[PDB]
Amino acid sequence: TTLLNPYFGEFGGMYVPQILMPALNQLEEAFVRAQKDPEFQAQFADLLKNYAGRPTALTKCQNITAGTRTTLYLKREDLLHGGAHKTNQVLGQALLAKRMGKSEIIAETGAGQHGVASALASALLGLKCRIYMGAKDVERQSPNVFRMRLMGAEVIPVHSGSATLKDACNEALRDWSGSYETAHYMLGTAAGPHPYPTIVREFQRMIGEETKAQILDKEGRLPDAVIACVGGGSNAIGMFADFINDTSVGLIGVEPGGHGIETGEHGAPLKHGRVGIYFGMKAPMMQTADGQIEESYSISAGLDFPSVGPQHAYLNSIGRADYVSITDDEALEAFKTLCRHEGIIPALESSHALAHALKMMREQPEKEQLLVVNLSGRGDKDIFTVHDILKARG
Amino acid sequence: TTLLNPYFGEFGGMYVPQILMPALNQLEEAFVRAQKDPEFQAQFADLLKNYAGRPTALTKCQNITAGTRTTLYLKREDLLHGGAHKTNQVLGQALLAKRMGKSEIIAETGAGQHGVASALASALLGLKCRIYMGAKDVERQSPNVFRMRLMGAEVIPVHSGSATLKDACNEALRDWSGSYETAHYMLGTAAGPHPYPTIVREFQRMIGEETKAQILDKEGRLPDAVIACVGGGSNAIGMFADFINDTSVGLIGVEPGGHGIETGEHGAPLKHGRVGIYFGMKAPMMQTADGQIEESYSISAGLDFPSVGPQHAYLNSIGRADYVSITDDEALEAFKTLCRHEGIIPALESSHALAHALKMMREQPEKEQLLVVNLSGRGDKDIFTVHDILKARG
Amino acid sequence: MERYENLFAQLNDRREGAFVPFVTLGDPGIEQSLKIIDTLIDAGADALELGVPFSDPLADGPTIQNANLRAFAAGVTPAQCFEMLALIREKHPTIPIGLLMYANLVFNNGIDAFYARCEQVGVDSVLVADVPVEESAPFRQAALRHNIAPIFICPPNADDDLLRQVASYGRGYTYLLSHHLIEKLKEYHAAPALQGFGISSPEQVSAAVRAGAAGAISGSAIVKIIEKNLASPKQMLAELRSFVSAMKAASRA
Amino acid sequence: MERYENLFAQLNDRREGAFVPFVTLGDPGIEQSLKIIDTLIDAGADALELGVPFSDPLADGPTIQNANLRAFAAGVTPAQCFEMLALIREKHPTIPIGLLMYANLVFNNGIDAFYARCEQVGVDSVLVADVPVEESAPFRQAALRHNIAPIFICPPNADDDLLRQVASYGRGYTYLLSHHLIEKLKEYHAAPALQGFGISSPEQVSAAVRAGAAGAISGSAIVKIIEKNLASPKQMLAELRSFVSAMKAASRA
Ligand SMILES: O=C(NCCOP(=O)(O)O)c1ccc(OC(F)(F)F)cc1
Ligand SMILES: O=C(NCCOP(=O)(O)O)c1ccc(OC(F)(F)F)cc1
Ligand SMILES: O=C(NCCOP(=O)(O)O)c1ccc(OC(F)(F)F)cc1
Ligand SMILES: O=C(NCCOP(=O)(O)O)c1ccc(OC(F)(F)F)cc1
Ligand SMILES: *Cc1c(COP(=O)(O)O)cnc(C)c1O
Ligand SMILES: *Cc1c(COP(=O)(O)O)cnc(C)c1O
Ligand code: NA
Ligand code: NA
Repeated sequence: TTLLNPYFGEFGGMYVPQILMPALNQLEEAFVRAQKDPEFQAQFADLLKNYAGRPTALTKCQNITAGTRTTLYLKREDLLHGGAHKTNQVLGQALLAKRMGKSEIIAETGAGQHGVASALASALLGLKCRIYMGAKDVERQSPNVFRMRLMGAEVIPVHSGSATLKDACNEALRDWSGSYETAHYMLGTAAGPHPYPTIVREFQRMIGEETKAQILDKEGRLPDAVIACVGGGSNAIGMFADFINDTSVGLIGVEPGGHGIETGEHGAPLKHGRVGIYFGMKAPMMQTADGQIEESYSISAGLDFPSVGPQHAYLNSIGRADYVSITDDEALEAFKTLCRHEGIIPALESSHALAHALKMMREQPEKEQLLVVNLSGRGDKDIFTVHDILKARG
Repeated sequence: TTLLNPYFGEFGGMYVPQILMPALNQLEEAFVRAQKDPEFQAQFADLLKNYAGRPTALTKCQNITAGTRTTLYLKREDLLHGGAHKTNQVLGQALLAKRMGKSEIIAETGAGQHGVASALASALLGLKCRIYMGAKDVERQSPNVFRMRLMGAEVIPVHSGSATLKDACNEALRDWSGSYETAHYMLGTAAGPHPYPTIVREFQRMIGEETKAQILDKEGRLPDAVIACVGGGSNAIGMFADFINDTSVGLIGVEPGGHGIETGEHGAPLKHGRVGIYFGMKAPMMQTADGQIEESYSISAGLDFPSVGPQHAYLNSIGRADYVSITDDEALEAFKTLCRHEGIIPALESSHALAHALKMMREQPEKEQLLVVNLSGRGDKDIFTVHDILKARG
Repeated sequence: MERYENLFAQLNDRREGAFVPFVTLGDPGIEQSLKIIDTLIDAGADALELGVPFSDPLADGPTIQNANLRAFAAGVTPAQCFEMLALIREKHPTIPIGLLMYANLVFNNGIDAFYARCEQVGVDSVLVADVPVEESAPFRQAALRHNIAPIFICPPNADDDLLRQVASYGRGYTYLLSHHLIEKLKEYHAAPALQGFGISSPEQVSAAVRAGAAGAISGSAIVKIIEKNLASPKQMLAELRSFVSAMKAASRA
Repeated sequence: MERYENLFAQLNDRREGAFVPFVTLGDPGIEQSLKIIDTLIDAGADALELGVPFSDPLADGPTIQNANLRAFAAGVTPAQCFEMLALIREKHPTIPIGLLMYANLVFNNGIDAFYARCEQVGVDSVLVADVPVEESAPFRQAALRHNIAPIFICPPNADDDLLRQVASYGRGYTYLLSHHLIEKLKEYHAAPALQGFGISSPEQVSAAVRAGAAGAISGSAIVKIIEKNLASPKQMLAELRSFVSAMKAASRA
């Protein structure tokens, strides 16, 4: 039994080996206790404000919407310490780990961003952090690996399987099953077994809460729609959460279309995958007709999660949220457009969300609409990727 | 004649060719007018808040001071849009340019940070930006050059002279002398001819103003000392300004010591240079016994200005502010220490300020002192530099 | 299910424990795997636990991880695994055959359809590694509907509620991960317990039986013999036969 | 100072303008520079404007920028420049010699000491490029104390206040950057005006004199001849002689 519902409709659950259930149950109870503890909330708020830099700005982009009836605001998570929204929830999970009396952190990472976030939170809060990363990703993300080590984290390369994220995830769990008494597994997105989808959403919901307060202050009304990219689903659910009961506000999640849905080389399991059971949850995923898990492709490494958070699959099923996809080229165009017109370099992940907002504006330029795009992170890290591509095309 | 005093004691002035005086006089008048214009102040405040992300946090660093009686706070300019304090003043200067009816911006840059800042401000405010950069720096700062171009700025390599910063400065001025009617020269530090030292200080003083309000709120008293690195002098004077009349607050500026003052390979003209006239001002500078201008060396490219702002030279002369130096190795140690103990990667420039605070703490661990270090920028940009050095030493 | 009941009844009459080896189907190839399995049986295996290659075996250590990789290098698919199972059953009518599965391979084409296929080829039990008792309802229901025993893991620290659940929901045998637990399981009338995890020597088999367990399961130790003799198929079988006969001997009275 | 007064009085009696070439001292080398200067004088130069190599000539275009670089490649220093000046004066007693300086080289070892050195070697005027009239006090005072004429630039858009200042503070000649200005300068009794910047053809020299100016200054045009004939020292002098004689001819009545 559990204190909270592990499911969002048919999606979610706790599909892990029996040996890990005590760890999940312990975590759920600690979370429930922490959420009703004023002291925990005060400490979390203090770190978010004085260390991470919250609240983040809500920037109106007047140049990019010129000539149309679209008003666009960007929620600036790119201004958060670390350069991405990931920082919010790792701070919350780090505090939960300490609440449970743990002094060690286990984390998995693909593009290396969650690894860096986990490392910085652990350094700040005095936790011993060990990070599992696929050997392939370790070689492709030399910068992030060095950042993790600079912050005192132990980085462990994973060669098993395709030597990527999913393989790093499996290795992190194996470790945790035998060390959960003293170590907490800091999952990096709103997915995986309950209670993670719920915990990550709650530790990211300040994104939407601040956005609501800021948009009401600046426009005197709610957005017609809030748009966010969806890799695993944390920044999107963080933005969506506080607006779920505001039925007039559209919730639009953007999955990576890669080279195009029809090419099969994409990362859009929610709308183009098939429900399966993996990563400890029942959710849409990239898989063969046989049931073997595949990989998600995207120009943006941060959106390469072959599945998606269960709450997103649920919100989609009941029609509360709509999900679309944006290709590598559309994301690249949005990236270049924001740089040139607003002086902000967006993460390629976030560029997918912006690209869809630009499409909403351009396709119907006379449609009056107030949109908010969650700028999940900054794109200084993507400069080389964009440069090589542009050059490769002359 | 001028509206404001061009001198700080014997330092400062307007040592430029007669042809450029009208441009300086125009700028001074526009600035004076803008400072008493509530609308200009409101627009500047709006950009700082909703675009740049002000106010920035004041972070207490408890881990790093453990075992001592030092309490250390870091003013988080690293959280400012762009990753450095430079953003504050480029936004102000961009608004001044528009106030004067100009649609073009001319900027000089060495490490490329000011170039990036000028480019982002110009992109946001619809200004045509052209940046002069020494060919040597262009080749060494490929990332920043690409960022500038991504934001629509025209980057012009300068081969004349030592093909570095000082040479880029000269070329920017030549252009301006014949285009000031439609173009504004966005100088990047609190130096150069009047009114720049004054304008840059005023457009950076929110650093100190916020710090004062934040420290009073958190500690109920003023700092025993505020510490900042000094390349040209903008982030330091920005922090110092609001505390100048608070005589109990020490003002400590940190110049780069490079390989060591005794080696001659450093960038500490204020305390180890000789007064001269160059860059349009009378101030301490790196020069031969003959009067030829030399270059400042530092592991941190951002602190390679061979001179220093005139107000700093003045504050030093009357004993209001004290200036010291920190070597490459001391700065590197501070960089590694902040990463590991606070989960913050500081710019190598800022690491010089932190290194001195660490020295104040370590040399007299039982001395009760409340210190604030201006964390002028983030250090993600220095990862490669630090990595290569560490590796080179095994 | 019935095959397990018959096996344990017979073993009890002989006062001996069961020795159950585990191997990945298709490792290192379909043909060699079939030979490996026949050798295990001829050497003394009382029952078999067989794994179907899965892309992400997050419940397996390095040895088994590599077994799956070798199987995949051989192009082994679940469909081919079921063909192998059908043949194994056709060759050996009474030996209990249990599968070690990962949830997605069971859920993929429908849970009911998976267990129906198991019944069709002659499988006796299925242990789904990543399905805790808390999520087992649809799996154990489909298993029972097709006369397949749903196997559950009993952790060494399992509380009383879990012991009662495992005792009530499981059939065939209770998978006990490596005295009190064994006695409690018998008190709640749980399926006979087989100790698994880290069993690699004869003394461990005798110890398990002495502790009250009905037998022991050994996998990594078996698979290690396979991977260390990849270049020598004949020597591989010879060493497998020697290891299994030694392990089975340790279970006899 | 006095040399300029004598020159202009003599030129006025002959109803002609002055042609004043500019070159960087030591470009491309001490010896060749001394020869270049003697050629300029023998060819018809009425006065000379000489630059002392500086590390950052932010008031000079590419041509002069490279002249300084060449001088530095030759190891030319301000001290060597003053030695050259002493010799030039020893060879030519009446030709006015003006220096084009950057403030730091004047301020370096003391402003007063610099002008004293100028007087000692026989220099007649000094134009400090980066010192506007607003900052000129200490410079023009030291200049006058040592009988050196302080030269000031008069921009083509200079307002009335600036014209009055330049007229009052300057001596020797007023440097007019390229009709109304010239008349205003004479009205305020300013030093005779010499037009400079972009003067590269005989017609420009005659035009300047026709506009009321006392003469014209040409630098880049002269220096260009130097850099294009670096590999041919002899041809360099020949072409310099031809250019200067043509330019000087254009100033005669
Ligand atoms: O949380 C995610 N994986 C969960 C795997 O699920 P499970 O191991 O089943 O809980 C996940 C995937 C990538 C990530 O960050 C980054 F891209 F930066 F590497 C963070 C988290
Ligand atoms: O302002 C400074 N130079 C002034 C030169 O003075 P002047 O040209 O005489 O006004 C100056 C130097 C470097 C800079 O930024 C960066 F390091 F990033 F490149 C910004 C400004
Ligand atoms: O049967 C298998 N192991 C056999 C022997 O273990 P070993 O001898 O150590 O390889 C085996 C059975 C269940 C399993 O999933 C979970 F861990 F969740 F229970 C993993 C491996
Ligand atoms: O005398 C020099 N130029 C000579 C001829 O100019 P050109 O013929 O075009 O090289 C000359 C004189 C003053 C000067 O400084 C400042 F610009 F501030 F006035 C720069 C160059
Ligand atoms: C990690 C990352 C994402 C993808 O993860 P979600 O969990 O889907 O938010 C998106 N944007 C940025 C900048 C990221 O670093
Ligand atoms: C530009 C820079 C500096 C040096 O300039 P000042 O004008 O002396 O502040 C210091 N820190 C950072 C992060 C910078 O980018
Ligand atoms: Na995904
Ligand atoms: Na300096």
